[PDB]
Amino acid sequence: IVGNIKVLIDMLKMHCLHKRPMDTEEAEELVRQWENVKAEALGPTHQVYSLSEVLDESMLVQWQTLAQTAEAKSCYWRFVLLHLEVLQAHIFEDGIAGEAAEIEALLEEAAELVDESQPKNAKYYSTYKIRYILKKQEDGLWKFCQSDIQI
Amino acid sequence: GIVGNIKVLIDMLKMHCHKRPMDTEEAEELVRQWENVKAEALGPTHQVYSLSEVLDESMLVQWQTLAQTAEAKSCYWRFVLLHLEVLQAHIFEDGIAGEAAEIEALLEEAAELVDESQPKNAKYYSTYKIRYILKKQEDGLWKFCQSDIQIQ
Ligand SMILES: [Mg+2]
Ligand SMILES: [Mg+2]
Repeated sequence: IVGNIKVLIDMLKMHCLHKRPMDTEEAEELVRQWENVKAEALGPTHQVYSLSEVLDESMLVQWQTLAQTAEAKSCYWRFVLLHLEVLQAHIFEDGIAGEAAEIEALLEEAAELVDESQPKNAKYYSTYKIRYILKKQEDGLWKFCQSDIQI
Repeated sequence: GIVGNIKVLIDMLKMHCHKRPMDTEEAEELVRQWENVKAEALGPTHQVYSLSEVLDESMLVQWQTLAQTAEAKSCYWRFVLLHLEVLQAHIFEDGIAGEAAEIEALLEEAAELVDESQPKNAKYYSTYKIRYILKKQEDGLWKFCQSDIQIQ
């Protein structure tokens, strides 16, 4: 149900109310960090633990599952982030207590699914607009908890 | 002098860290195998020895050197091969005893140089026509020896 992960599961099957603006540079650093963690969790060293550094809630559970099954089937992706543009970022307090944030980003990425039985790799490419929900943790760090693809 | 794409990879590493036709599908397999070994030798697992399995002569020496350098700097690349077309391939006799082949291919790839130090990764994207010269070894299979990027 989180954004984009259905495409990668399919690929794995057929192959192998106070609003405040958020700093655009910071919002971009969070996404970039996430993208690079996704690449490594899904990559040949299968760094699954790192997912829990940048993710929480449904994001974590779902991306953790797909990473583990891939490590189980001895497949991995090579991921390249072609383009990243942060469209909007806003912090807010829902029911006060802890803060939440939202980030709309424009992403362009490519990937190869590598299965050793098969010398021809499956290929993935996409450009998309995505909306992220984040929650500031007790440590004061942001983690992505939900994601939604847009039109 | 330099083989294939080597120069560009070194710079982004520096800044941001008589004659018979060959069956085209044989040629397609051989380029895909090499492009796979390159991504694994230059990737996070740093499989340098594996270069010796598909490469020889100047290819092997130059690509091995690049892969050992990236590892020495604790940087790695993620490569994605986006499009591959063999335009032409053929075998020819080389020397008193030896066999060689030429493969001409259109390639499109993308790559990301990963450095733990900075959040942004340098991003490489290219489309090119390349020419490979391979040499059949004492065993059965071919190995890439030289490669020239002719267009873009
Ligand atoms: Mg995502
Ligand atoms: Mg090449």
